[PDB]
Amino acid sequence: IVGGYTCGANTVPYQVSLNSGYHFCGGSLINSQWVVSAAHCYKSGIQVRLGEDNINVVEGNEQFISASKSIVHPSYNSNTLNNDIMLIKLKSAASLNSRVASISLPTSCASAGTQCLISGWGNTKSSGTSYPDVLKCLKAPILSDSSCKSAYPGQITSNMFCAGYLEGGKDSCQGDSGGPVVCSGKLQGIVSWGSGCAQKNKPGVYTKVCNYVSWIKQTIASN
Ligand SMILES: COc1ccc(C(=N)N)cc1
Ligand SMILES: [Ca+2]
Repeated sequence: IVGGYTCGANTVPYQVSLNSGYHFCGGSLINSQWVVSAAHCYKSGIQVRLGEDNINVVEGNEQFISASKSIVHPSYNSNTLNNDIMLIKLKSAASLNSRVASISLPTSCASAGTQCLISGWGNTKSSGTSYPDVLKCLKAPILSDSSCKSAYPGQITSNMFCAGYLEGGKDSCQGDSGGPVVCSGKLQGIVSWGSGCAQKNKPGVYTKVCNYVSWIKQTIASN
């Protein structure tokens, strides 16, 4: 997260860290046994870390639970990042409390102008590299499809939306991948891609979760 703020410990209780020996992606807890992330975060040997603030220090609210199964969206295209969404089933259900809690799936797609909360442990610099140990937050609006398409000609599908600031300075970044965009207490987006980080006229692009709710619900019901 570039140009964000320190969320505060366990203020974003649905945020997960995907760990393969190190943090490599975020995710969202959507019920006690399932995490939603980006398909570009796929790998084998994932440990889901819930209840994190400082990902380098055991602070006492963590749950570390191995993945039993990963399901990449059947139509994920790694070239275009269309359908950049993946489900991860936990080996055992998380213990839900005020600091580890699921986020609701949307019943409706959020409109342009809606203010959302983006969070993650990704890079905090637009030039060079500085990875924070504590969770960062950014409030950002959803941009119009026309501003999103104008920023990324020929690259925005109906399964993507832009959020952030055309002026730059404030964006998600590498390491925020797979993390949540929460609007009005519902998961509306997944950190997917962008051209650099926090660049002028190059907002963040997010998987449009509201297009995937039937796939998510049907998948969870049968797995
Ligand atoms: C490789 O991951 C990302 C994720 C987000 C962004 C961005 N929001 N600019 C860029 C690269
Ligand atoms: Ca920790």
